[PDB]
Amino acid sequence: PNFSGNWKIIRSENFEELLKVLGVNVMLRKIAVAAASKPAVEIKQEGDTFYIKTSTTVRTTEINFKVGEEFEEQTVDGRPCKSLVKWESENKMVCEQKLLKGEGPKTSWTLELTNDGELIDTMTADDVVCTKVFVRE
Repeated sequence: PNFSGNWKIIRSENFEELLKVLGVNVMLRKIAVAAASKPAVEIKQEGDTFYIKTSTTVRTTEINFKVGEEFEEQTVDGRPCKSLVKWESENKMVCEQKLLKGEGPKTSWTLELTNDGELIDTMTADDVVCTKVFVRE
């Protein structure tokens, strides 16, 4: 049940389409899905404490969180939110998000490890799901 490693993306599904239904303009959508925006994910897990750094060729962000403790981040389309991660099972965490200001779609994410050691990242906004899959370097 160790999420640690340097994760490289091998599958992405419904990502631009998710951005589309959220009203993200076509320019940014095309930016977000270019080869150059391919995310590399570095995780350090120490029990329930996580450091996750997501990096592309042009952007780098990090979240530090402990499961069960509220933290602040941003939704898929960059809106500040308060997040709370909970274990759904030994190999899967789920994060509920609540906008800090205003109203919006219901957004959440999940991270889970398969027994073949792939990392599955899902992002939901209301009734729309995007799935990405990573493997370790």
